[PDB]
Parts: sequence; structure tokens; C-alpha cells
Amino acid sequence: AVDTAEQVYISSLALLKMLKHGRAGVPMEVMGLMLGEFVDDYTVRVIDVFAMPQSGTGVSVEAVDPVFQAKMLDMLKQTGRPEMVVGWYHSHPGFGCWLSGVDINTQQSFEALSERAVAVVVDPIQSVKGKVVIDAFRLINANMMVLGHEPRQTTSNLGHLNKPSIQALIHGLNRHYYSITINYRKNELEQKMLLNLHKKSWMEGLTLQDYSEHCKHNESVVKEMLELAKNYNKAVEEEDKMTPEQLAIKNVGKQDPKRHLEEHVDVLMTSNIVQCLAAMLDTVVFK
Amino acid sequence: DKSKLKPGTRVALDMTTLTIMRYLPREVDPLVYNMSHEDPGNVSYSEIGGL
Amino acid sequence: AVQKVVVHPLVLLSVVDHFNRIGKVGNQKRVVGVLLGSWQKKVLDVSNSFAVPFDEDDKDDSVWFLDHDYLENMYGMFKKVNARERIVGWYHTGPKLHKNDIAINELMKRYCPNSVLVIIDVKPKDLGLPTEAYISVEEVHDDGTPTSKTFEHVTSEIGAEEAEEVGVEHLLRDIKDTTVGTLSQRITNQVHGLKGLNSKLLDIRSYLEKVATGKLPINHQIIYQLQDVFNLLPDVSLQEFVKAFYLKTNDQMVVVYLASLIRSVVALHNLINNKIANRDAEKKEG
Amino acid sequence: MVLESTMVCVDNSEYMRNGDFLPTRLQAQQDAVNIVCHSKTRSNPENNVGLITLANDCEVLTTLTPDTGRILSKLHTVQPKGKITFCTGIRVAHLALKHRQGKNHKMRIIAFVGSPVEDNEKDLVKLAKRLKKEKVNVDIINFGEEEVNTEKLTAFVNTLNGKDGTGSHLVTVPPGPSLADALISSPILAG
Ligand SMILES: [Zn+2]
Repeated sequence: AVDTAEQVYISSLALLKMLKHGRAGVPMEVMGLMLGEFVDDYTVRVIDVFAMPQSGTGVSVEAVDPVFQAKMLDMLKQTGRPEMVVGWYHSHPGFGCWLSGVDINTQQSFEALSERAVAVVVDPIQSVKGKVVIDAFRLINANMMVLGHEPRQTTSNLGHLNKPSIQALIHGLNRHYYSITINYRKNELEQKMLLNLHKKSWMEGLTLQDYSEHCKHNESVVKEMLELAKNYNKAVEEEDKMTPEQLAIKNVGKQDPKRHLEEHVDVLMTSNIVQCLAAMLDTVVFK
Repeated sequence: DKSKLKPGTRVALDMTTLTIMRYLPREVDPLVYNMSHEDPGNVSYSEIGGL
Repeated sequence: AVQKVVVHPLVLLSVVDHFNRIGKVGNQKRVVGVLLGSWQKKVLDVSNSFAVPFDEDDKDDSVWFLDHDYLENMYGMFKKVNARERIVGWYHTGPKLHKNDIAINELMKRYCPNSVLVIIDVKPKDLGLPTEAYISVEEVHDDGTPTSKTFEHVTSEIGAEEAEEVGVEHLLRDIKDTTVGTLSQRITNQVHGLKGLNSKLLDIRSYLEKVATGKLPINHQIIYQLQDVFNLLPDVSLQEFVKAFYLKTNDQMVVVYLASLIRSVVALHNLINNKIANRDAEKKEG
Repeated sequence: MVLESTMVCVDNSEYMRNGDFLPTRLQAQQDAVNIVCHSKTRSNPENNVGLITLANDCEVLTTLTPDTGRILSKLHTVQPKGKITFCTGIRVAHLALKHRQGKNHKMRIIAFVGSPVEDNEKDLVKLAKRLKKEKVNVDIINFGEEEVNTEKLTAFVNTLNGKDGTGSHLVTVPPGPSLADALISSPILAG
């Protein structure tokens, strides 16, 4: 009787912990517990996540330790705020985002204690710059398939927005477990304290970058255009011939002065414009 | 550690996501092992007469 | 001591989450915790942080509590998950470096003999970096007080790990200095640098308000540095310096000239390459 | 029982090391705690004890902890040296209660006063004033042979129990070498 609009909100901070722990044990399958709060009959939100110590050698999520669970949970409450374990996350190095046989088996354990537990898989290698790749999942009852009645009782065009990955579909996707849409919560205090902080400098603006070395860099770059320009002449006559596709493929083994010359010019103009501009700006700021 | 993984070092890799998980000593071919722990005879210099 | 302290985004975020989690009082109260990280070649790195309970009444700032057992017990938890990270210092919101945070360092001096406290504002609306890292340095003198022990600042910048950067840039998807060239430099260092210089200069002016209404009876040392600052001001731009500048400012213009000319030629050929394309297409078509 | 949590307030003043009871007022103190911490436990199998020094400033040794041996061992290496700052001493114990374990434990702190006490009244009433506001009863035990009857705390304890506020009581000991023993019975009995 799920609502196929779960929309598990994760965090602006729980994600960073998930990724950092995932990459730390990249060869293995680290596991942890999600500390979130159920809110609606339609949404489950996580707030914080804490890792569980690795049992040792072996790429598996075999079991959780009850005593460690209690000790940290009973310790976070007395300083932070109480939270209830809502799901567990384990990082798949590069396989993808799905649940294996062991992962399914460990999952029903959590569901037994809590009906709406959510399992999450984080991939720390596939995610590169703007894609994190999580795809939180949950199990489907075997009785339903035996009954044959389709689960999730779709009542909105919200869950069928992400095309399931073919790699995930090969495994028990929509057969032994169903994915739940995952979105994120972001606020200006979080964003402004991260975006306007990551790549910044204090006083590098008014620094003249080793004026002696600056012109030496210019001489080396310009001298490269002397030979580069000469090859440009030899690269214009032989062009504009038949089968330009033949010409296009003919530039797959030898440097093309058309692009190389422009690249050097681009760096040359910006380096001096900035370097020169700082000269006059400084001459007025300081005496 | 990423300092003992010099070129030529034997390294074990994971089955699913190939990733070095241990540097290993140079292997000894089983023939070479059998080529060393061989002699039970224990012949003494006093038996090879004439030479 | 330590040349610089790099603060990972995760630690920066776990401090904002800490304040909101306990800041239900609303009006005002600092929040204090324990930092974790590792350093190499005399450069510290801070990666993880956990909240240590801490309360202190405002009046008579010589009373405060920090749970040693909580610090010891929890560190056993963090040690098990990751052994590389070991206690390196402590953090507290403390926008103004409250006075009592010079005996607290002694409390944490046990776990990390050379610990660093990083003040990271939770409510920043400003232009400067919200991470000041200080280290304890000792020297007793006859001017200030018989017991002399003061913090010395260490430059701090926001770091980035391969895993964290993926999430951090995904979490923003808000604004980026795309096409990072002459556009970002003219704004990321030139205009911003001037803003910072003015604010720091304005900060000096505010302290010098003691000339009329004394706050502290002339710090002496602060004046000494200010005198040296003025002498270090670049010598008046009227002597042979002016010729040296022109002989170098103009020398940089020749390269700009040459670069622009090459740019025009390549631009002109590009137009010819394209223009002949549609003329050929049109001619064959009709 | 009744899910109580006590935060012991130990004394280590320099004049506290004279043996007018038997093994100086250092072992006399250590035996005193032993007969209370264990007595403090054994009623509800979930209690909590914490020892705090009344030395020159904020000196806290062990925090809120169900264990019993830690306090005893931590009591050693407590050689007395310096003055006692009572007024700023209880508050430090006061905060420990605020940042406690599961808050369903009743809060109380037993005092271990001793070498000549220093207070200016008035402020002490305020000191007792706040604690009596927030579900807190303190237990100052007269000890170390302060001024007879300690007529400075007398204005203190009554404030907490004022308005028929039955609770902890001030306990004194004869200046003679009266062994600590079970002599401390006013709070443990029913308060
Ligand atoms: Zn898995």
C-alpha cells in the first residue's frame, strides 16, 4: 500500500558523509545507519548519518553490531537531537546502484523492526562532478508477486520520471525491490557557506606574480607561435581540398595549428591584461 | 601504502571492481620449490673415493 | 609551528548543522566541539568533527563544562571507523573569540599537544573567509599581566577532497565562474581584493578611535606595526620608478598587440572558411 | 532509587590536609566517598556519580558515569593545594546536571565543604536562589571544622528548603577525631 511518491529527502550534509565514507573504503562495501525522521505517509527525510565500523577483511555488509548502534545513538542524543534509524547505506565501488542477494537479506532485517525502512546505495567512483548517483531502494514482498498484483499503487506521475538503469534492471529492479525518488534540501545558509567558501582567496588579487618570471613566460609562449605560425601557412594551402571528411580524419595524428595557436593566444592576452591591470590598481591603492 | 607498489611488484586485485588490495612477494614456481627441498640421501665426502 | 590549516567542507557543514540542532534558544550562545584530522609536512588538514557538550553562563566568564568522558568515549567510536584521523584541535562558533577560550585549549592540550582552534561562523553575511585558525603560543612579559599566554594566527583556507568535491559541486548547481579567464580574475581577485583591503583598513581605523575615547591605554605593539606599515608604503611614483614601470607596462602591451593580431587573422580565416561553405552550398542548390 | 543522579563536590584545599580525624582529611575524604558512592548506588541499578574539585578554579575530574571504580581511583593524585572558591563551585556542578544522560534521573549534588569556607552571604542566597528555582537540591555537608555551626551556609541551605521545601540538610561533625563512618545519615535516610 505504498504511495509511489515517497521522495526521500536526504540532506545537504548527510550526502557528504555518505560519499566520504564510500570513497574511504572504495574496494569494500562499507555500511552505516541513516538517522532521519518520518514526516508524512508520503515522504521520508534523513538528517544525519553515522558510519559503522568495518568487521575486517571482506567486501561485504554481512551484519550490523547491536552494541555499537546503541552506544553512538545513546551518545548523539545527549548532545544533538534524538533521531530514529530510518535506513542503512552501503557504497558500491563501481558496480552501479542495486541490491545484491546479501544486501536484500540484510534489508528485510531492518524492515522487520521498522515497516518503512529505506535502503540507500551510494556510488563514490561513478559520481563525477554534478551527478552523485544514489538511487535509494526498498524491497517488494514476495507474496505480491505470488499474488501477481502490481505493488506501489501509482496515483501520480511523479515516480516515473527517472528511467531505470539497464544495469540495475538486470538485477532485482521492479522484481525484488523498487526504487524511490531521491531529492535534496538546500538552503542559502548552507549554500552561501559552501559555494562562497570553496574556491576563494584573501589577498592574491594585488600580487604581481614574479614580474621577472612573467616576461620569461611570455618569451617562451611567443617563441612557440613563431614555429606554430609557420606551420599555419603549411596548414592552409593543403586544406580546402576534396572530401573534407578525409581532411577531417587527416587531423587525427598531427597537431593542428588552427587550435594550438588560438590556445596560446588566449592565455597570453589574459595573463598580461590581469598582470598589467594589477600594476595600475596597486599604484593607486598604496600611496 | 603507495610507495611499495613499484613497477614489477605482484599485486592482488579484487574480482568485481579491480582494485589493488595487497602487495605480494615474488612468487616461487612450484617446480622451483620442488627443485630445492629434494635430497634425503645425506652422502658424505668419505663415500666418494678415488676422487 | 604550523604554516596553514586546511578545513574540509564536511567539517564546515557539520558545524552549521550543530548550531541549528541545539540553537533552539534563539537569542545567543556559542557552540563548542572537537576537531579531527591529520597533517603532513607541517600543514594541518581537518576532515571530521563531532559535537562535545559545552555550557557556560555569561556573567563572570570563568565557568564552563566540557565532557571529558564524552570526548574520550566518542573518540573510541571515531577511531574504529577511521584510524588515520586523530584529534588535532577544537572548533567553536564564537564570532568574537570569547576570553575564556584560553584555558579551554589547556583542557584539549592533553589529547593533542599542539592543538588549533578554528572559529567558523554559523551565520555569515560578509566577504571574508569564515574560518580563522589560531594556535596557542606562550610568552610572559611585564606589560600585559604576570600570566601571559596568547593565540597566534595561522592562515586557513577551505580544502577539497576528491569525494567531497563531487558532492560539494553537485550540492551547489547554483553559480559558477564559468569560462574562468579574464572575467573571473577581474572579479575573483581584483574587486574582491580591494573590498578586503578596505575592510581591514577600516578595522584599523575603528581601533584608532581610542585616540579620543580611550578603550585600552595604547597597546604599544600595535602602534609599532602601524609605523612599519607606513614606511613600507611604496616610494612615491616620481623617480626612476616611473620609467621602469612604463618600460614594463608597455612591454606587456606588445605581447597583447601580437596576440590580438593573431586573433584577428584566425578570426578572418574562420569567417572565410564558413563563408565559402554556404556560398558553395547555395551555388550548387541554385 | 527514584532514579537519582548525584554529582560529588570534593575538596582539596591546602588546609584540608591536616589529620584531625585520623588519616588526615584526605583519606578521611576518600573513605567518606566510598561510604556514599556505593551507598548512592545499590538502590536503583542505574545511578550516576561525578567528583568535582573545589580548587582554585574549574577542576572537574570525572563526569556523569554509572561506573563506581573510576571515581575512587580518580580520587587519588588529588593532593590538596590552594584556596577554595565555593560560590563558583556549585555552578560548575550545576551545568553537569544540565548536560546529563537521559533526563529522567533526579538531580542532586552533595557538597564536601572543608577548609575555611569563604562567602559573603547575599550572593550565597543568590547561589542557592537559582538552584532552588530549577528542580535542584544541594547537600552541603559541614566538615573540616569550619566556624562553629557554619553560620554562613545556615542562611544558604534554608533557602533551598524554604517554604516547607523538605529536602537535603546541612550535616556537621564534631571537631574531635569523630570517624566519618555512617555518621552521614540525614540525607541518605529519607532526604
Ligand atoms: Zn550492496
